[PDB]
Amino acid sequence: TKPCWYWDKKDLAHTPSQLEGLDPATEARYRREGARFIFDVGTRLGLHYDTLATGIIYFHRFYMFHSFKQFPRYVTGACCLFLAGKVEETPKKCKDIIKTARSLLNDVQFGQFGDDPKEEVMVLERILLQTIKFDLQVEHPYQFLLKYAKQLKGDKNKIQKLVQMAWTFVNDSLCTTLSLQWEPEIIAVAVMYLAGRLCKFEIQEWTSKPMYRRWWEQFVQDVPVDVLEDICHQILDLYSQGKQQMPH
Amino acid sequence: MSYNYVVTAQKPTAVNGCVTGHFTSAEDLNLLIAKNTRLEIYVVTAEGLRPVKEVGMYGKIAVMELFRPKGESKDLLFILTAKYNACILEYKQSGESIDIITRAHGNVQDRIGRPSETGIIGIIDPECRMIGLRLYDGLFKVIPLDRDNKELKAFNIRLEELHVIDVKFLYGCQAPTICFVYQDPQGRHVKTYEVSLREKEFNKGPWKQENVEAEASMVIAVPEPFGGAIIIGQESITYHNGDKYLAIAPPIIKQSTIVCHNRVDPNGSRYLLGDMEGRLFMLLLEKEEQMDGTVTLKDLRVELLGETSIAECLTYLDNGVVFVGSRLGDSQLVKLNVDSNEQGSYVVAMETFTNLGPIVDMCVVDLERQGQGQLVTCSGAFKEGSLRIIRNGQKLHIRTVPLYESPRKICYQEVSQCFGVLSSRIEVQDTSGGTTALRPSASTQALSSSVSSSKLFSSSTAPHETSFGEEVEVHNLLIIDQHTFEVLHAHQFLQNEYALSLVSCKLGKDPNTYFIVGTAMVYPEEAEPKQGRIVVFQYSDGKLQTVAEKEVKGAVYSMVEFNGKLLASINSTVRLYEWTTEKELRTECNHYNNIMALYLKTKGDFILVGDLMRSVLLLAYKPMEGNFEEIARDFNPNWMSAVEILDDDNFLGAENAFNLFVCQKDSAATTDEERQHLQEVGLFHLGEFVNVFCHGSLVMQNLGETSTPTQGSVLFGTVNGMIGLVTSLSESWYNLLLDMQNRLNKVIKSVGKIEHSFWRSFHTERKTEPATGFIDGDLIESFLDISRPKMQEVVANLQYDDGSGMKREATADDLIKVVEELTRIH
Amino acid sequence: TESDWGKRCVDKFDIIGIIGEGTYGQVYKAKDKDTGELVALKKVRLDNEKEGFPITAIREIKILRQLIHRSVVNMKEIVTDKQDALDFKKDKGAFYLVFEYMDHDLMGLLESGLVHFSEDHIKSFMKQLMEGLEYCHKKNFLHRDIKCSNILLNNSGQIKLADFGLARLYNSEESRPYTNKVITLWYRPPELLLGEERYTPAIDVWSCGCILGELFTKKPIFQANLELAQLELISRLCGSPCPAVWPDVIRLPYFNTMKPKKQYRRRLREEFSFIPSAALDLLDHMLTLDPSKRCTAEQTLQSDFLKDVELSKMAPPDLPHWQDC
Ligand SMILES: CC[C@H](CO)Nc1nc(NCc2ccc(OCCO)cc2)c2ncn(C(C)C)c2n1
Repeated sequence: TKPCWYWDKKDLAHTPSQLEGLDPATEARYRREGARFIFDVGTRLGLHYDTLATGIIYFHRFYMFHSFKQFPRYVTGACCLFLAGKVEETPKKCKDIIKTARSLLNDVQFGQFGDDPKEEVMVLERILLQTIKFDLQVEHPYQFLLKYAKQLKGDKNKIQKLVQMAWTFVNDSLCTTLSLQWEPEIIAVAVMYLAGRLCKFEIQEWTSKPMYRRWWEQFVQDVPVDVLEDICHQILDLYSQGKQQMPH
Repeated sequence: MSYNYVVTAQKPTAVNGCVTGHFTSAEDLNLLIAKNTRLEIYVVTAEGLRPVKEVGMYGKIAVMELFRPKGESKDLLFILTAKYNACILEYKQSGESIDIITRAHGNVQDRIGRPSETGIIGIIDPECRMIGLRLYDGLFKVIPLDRDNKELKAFNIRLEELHVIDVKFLYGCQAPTICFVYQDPQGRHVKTYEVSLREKEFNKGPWKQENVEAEASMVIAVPEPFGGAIIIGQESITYHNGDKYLAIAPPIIKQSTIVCHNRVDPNGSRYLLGDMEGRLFMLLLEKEEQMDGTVTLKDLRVELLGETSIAECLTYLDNGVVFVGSRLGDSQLVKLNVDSNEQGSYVVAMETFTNLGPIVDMCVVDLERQGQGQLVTCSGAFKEGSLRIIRNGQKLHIRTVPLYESPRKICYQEVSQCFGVLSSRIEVQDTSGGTTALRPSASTQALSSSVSSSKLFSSSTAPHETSFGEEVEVHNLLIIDQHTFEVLHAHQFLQNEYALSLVSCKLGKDPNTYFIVGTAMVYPEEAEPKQGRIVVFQYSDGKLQTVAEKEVKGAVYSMVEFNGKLLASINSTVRLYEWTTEKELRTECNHYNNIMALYLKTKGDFILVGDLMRSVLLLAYKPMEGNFEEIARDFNPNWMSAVEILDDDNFLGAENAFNLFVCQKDSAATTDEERQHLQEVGLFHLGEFVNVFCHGSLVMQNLGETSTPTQGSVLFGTVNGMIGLVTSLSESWYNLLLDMQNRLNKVIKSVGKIEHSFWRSFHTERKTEPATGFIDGDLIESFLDISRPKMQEVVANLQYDDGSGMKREATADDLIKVVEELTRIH
Repeated sequence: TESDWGKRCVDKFDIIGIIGEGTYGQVYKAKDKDTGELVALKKVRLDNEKEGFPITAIREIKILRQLIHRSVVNMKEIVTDKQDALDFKKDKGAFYLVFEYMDHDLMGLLESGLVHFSEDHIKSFMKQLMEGLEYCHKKNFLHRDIKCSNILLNNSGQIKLADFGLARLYNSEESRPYTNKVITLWYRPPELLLGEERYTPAIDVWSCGCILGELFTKKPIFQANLELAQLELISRLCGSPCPAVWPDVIRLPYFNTMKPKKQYRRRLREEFSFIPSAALDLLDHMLTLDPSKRCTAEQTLQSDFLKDVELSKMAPPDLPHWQDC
């Protein structure tokens, strides 16, 4: 019926990119760049946050089936965003995405688009659709972060701080392979869990069951803490590696 | 775009209705006969009828009634067309000049309504206060007959009884009263209402509802001496009037369904009744006068008088003369005698009026080698079935070959100097367990005969119970000589086998010429036939010999020879068979994208397929590959009745709504999709139901005929006997004739003031479109009949195009020559 | 696996013929070589390369893989033309969307005049359509192109909604700018004629009500060629748009611009007096001018007309027979 779009961390050692001699750090960097490119291009175009995420998810899934050495990331990214716009009903013309991509990319980077940027992108749409197995509907942590937050009752300022901090963590998780490891529902919980620890908030008190120390089990069933910690660790690692610090 | 021309070669002959009254003068008794779109007016004489006037209306005549409102010297005529155009007409004569006056007119169509099952019904009050119309289920429309209602404005009264069978205005009521039979889940009932023009609604009726026969068909309004109504059914006749109820159930009427009634005696003592087998009965109202001075109905009696043609309408004239208006056979004038003849009959035929009847099929064949061509038509049904040989000679010469059974298909085989004709006769289950024919007919009077011995369906194991009295069809192939038209041979097909298709041709390398018949096994239980036979016959030395049989899984609706191969349509499938050296049919290629492949036509390696509901598909045989290819389809949905190929690009179709359309290949190779789309370029409401298209022309060809502007010749036969002709035009000739039509329509006065453009507009219950690509030749040919002042008025400011002179002014004499040349194509 | 769409080739289907022309491509009837199941194949051509894969097809793929209902057409898979080897750029072959073949479409049955609908037949039909619409409306998807041609019917009496090319999600909390002119004029609601642009799911209801009346009359209720003429026809039957019946009508862009000849009174019950009372009440509510007062899909299912209809008894309609030829 529907395809499986989630892998185990150990499996990422065997992507086409890895097996063509690309080392783990480089593929990670290539993904951070492609994601941040999709995010920046669409943000310049004024695109909804779901549209950016959908393009990023297409992008991440794509390179589970292909190698970065044979498919330029910035072309793939532009193609993903182009399709995402049509899927999420926030369409953009391919020429405008190229225009924005050129504004944001240097001369070396834009060389990936070759002599005819639009053609390279439009041609790729065929492979993208076949690669993502025409499974176009994608759910994102954002909707669950809001759906679950709406069930919290308490100080508006204390919660709203939780939501925004978690929202920032969601935007940051788009540069990682978490989208390929855990369903969006778990991600939304993980970012709520992380923000709570950082803000020293005890979320259970706001839940309908205030003695249920496992506050997430009422939103997402069958999630061990280890999963949430694994997700938190990866998100925090991104901040430790970068010069940026936790939003707080 | 495509340009075509359509003319009538023979006007409709079937009688759709007939009434008697004082229409032309308050003194003379007139018989008005209605044929589809044609009104014939006669004056009754002691010998017969004197014709006085014939008008054509731009509409199909559905209602025709004569009424005389207080203050009028003579009867007025009400007519309602099937397109809901209503009008009141008056006959006016000034010396030698006869004209028909339109006193009132309008369109009574409702925006929202469901057309009734039993069709449009129109009745007029005995006091001529209002016209009752039953157009839609659950609604009764009233046109009040006031002097000021020149537009025939009307209102609807809500009617609780949704399924009405028949309704009539009653005599002898204090207020306008309607008596009608209706059907609901509990059976059929008779009920009455009063119509109040002041309140514009129904009031309680004079007498209560009564439960009536399940198949109560007709309501007869009895006149003032008796009052009340008579209800005719299948087995019983009943009289109703308040507390009075009489019912007679003679066994004779049960045998055949009674379809038409008329009043002989103005007081209501005697009524005439006719049934589908042609028997004519006299219904007698036996009077009993009480000492009170009042008159009551004592009893009802039915007496058989004799046999007439199957009659759509009967009307008593005077003396013993009755006009038998027949839609399935020839109409008649018959005299009723007081004394029976030596055979026991009181009916003796006086005159016979030719009715080409339903033209199920026809072929054009040159019997005398003159090059003129003759049209042999399968005409009539049941006892009226006949073969009609028609030739041009200024009137058409028609010869009739009586068959006394229903003819279905005809095809000519020159090698054998004979015709092959498919026919069916009605037999009835009898006490022997078999069936007995009601009368001898062509299939039983053949010189030599044969009965099918095929064992293909012999295994059966499917029970089909038979009840005594039930009807069955028995199908035959008739071999008929082309000179004597004598039935030489008749082959009876299997029990429950219907013959649907017939061809005469040679196949493959076989030098023998065969009759080939496609059949279907028809059982009442099945929705669609699932068994069938393709049979190859050889007529040799006075005997028909079966050469081969091919079993199919469906009905062989249509067959046509295809370059030495046999092209047959079996239900959805369209199949091509090869004829092997072993004299057996061998399948080659099939096409399945059809719902019901009813009709087939071929030109070269191209095939035109007609579907029950998907219009037409252009197929092609690809010899390099040995299979079919879909060239182009008409995606617009149409119910087909007949199709024909005009040329390699234009295709002609006939709809069940009495419309004609012409499809063409879009001739644009830009996209393959454009080529695959057949664009309807011609739309035209013919007003007739076309069953057969046939290439050919009856006009004699001496090789000297001035080459007419029209090119091509397709004849078609219709259900009402009308024969028409379709031909193509050049763009220049079309524009000239089309511009002329628009000029003629402003000049010519229409009966009922019906707009010509509306009449010819494509019309389905769902859609109405303006006509396109068709020239109404009957309108063009009327230019020669309008007065000289009108002729010159028409030609004013008329310019020519694309000719020897780009722009040229036309004169009335110039057009007289052009139209006269157009009248020479038929 | 069954989920890896876009790879299997169209070779696996034997093409029977072209059953219609679709909006993004032509639609073919085909038979699966492996199973023998009849399918309807819809062709999507990206060769134009103006905007790539058509969004209309993207909508249908996105939505129909989410919607699973007896009265909603199922997309079985997506197959492709033999693609070029090693040359992905050169390949211009188009993909085909696979569906189940339905024996007829309502426009074809009604147009031929061959189909006859009894009350019970109309009950089974409308109940299936409204159940499908309720499922879709509960999922917050709007069809936006309800027409007799988009109702496919199997000879078994099963109804399925079919063309989801214009379908989009509806957000009650966030009003969004939408395509004003979505439904075909004959089935378009009065609100869109006046150009709401922020339409409710009730636009689909109005269309289905128009179908309800067309099944009784066998003729489309409101047939016009111009948007103003349609408002006139609707106004004569349903009443002229006025603030009393449509308080917010004054906010609609074209209310002052597009006026009917008169302020007509409502005549629906009078002109449809032949319709059964249980159904006439459904028509009155479905054909309500004010979208906020127009009944919902669930409400129609909970009507005297359709509530007690049992879907087990499909009661197949009187479909063309051999005798009708
Ligand atoms: C006809 C318009 C609709 C638009 O939707 N066309 C369609 N008609 C399907 N069947 C009905 C049919 C059957 C035979 C036929 O014959 C033509 C010549 O023989 C024509 C139509 C049908 N079945 C599935 N689909 C879609 C959802 C993939 C369909 N779309």
